[PDB]
Amino acid sequence: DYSNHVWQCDHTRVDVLLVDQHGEILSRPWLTTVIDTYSRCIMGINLGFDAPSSGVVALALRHAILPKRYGSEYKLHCEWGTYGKPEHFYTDGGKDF
DNA sequence: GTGAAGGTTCTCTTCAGTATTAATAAGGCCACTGTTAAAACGTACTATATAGACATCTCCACAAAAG
Ligand SMILES: [Mg+2]
Repeated sequence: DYSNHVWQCDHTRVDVLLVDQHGEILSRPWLTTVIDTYSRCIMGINLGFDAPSSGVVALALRHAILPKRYGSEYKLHCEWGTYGKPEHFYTDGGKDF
């Protein structure tokens, strides 16, 4: 019925091969998204090599629930003015969830 | 004494006695009981002070399903 009423979360394998800072191949990361079902903002993400795990879920949840701050190395013109807790959380059946 | 031997009386004794204060006692053998300390000595209803065979809960490690 309103914003934050149901957040939704899932993970997927990003389709970019990453590299170490020394330049050698690192297998693709996983991306986790937390999404407002009303508003349809993306509320927060976690991007990393760690497989789908409750610590990864918790890491996306932290970013989503908390206010956002980014420095000038992020050349943003907008601002990611979204925060606050969900009232419900809607997921698939993964063992992390 | 000029010395020795011998003569003589002297009374009455109805008066004196009878009372306490009394010392622990002053008996010794025998045998035979029956108390009287008090010493020696079997064993009970207890009050504890352990020592250690067991039972228990807890923490950590392995096979089945979903994305
Ligand atoms: Mg999923």
